[PDB]
Amino acid sequence: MNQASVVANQLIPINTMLTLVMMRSEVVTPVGIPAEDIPRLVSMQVNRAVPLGTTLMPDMVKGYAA
Repeated sequence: MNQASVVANQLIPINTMLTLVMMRSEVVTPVGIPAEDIPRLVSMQVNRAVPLGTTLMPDMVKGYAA
């Protein structure tokens, strides 16, 4: 298994605008937002709290479509 997902590098509070320090790339299951999309996620808002080590999923990011 090779596909990496975006994983929270810190707790991300509800309604926070994402910054690069908050997002790492990890091979996790289930698969979330592809790691290659990190640059596109900067300044987008999360619609819930994302604990440290949580996989970022498309439904957690306001305005995200792929």
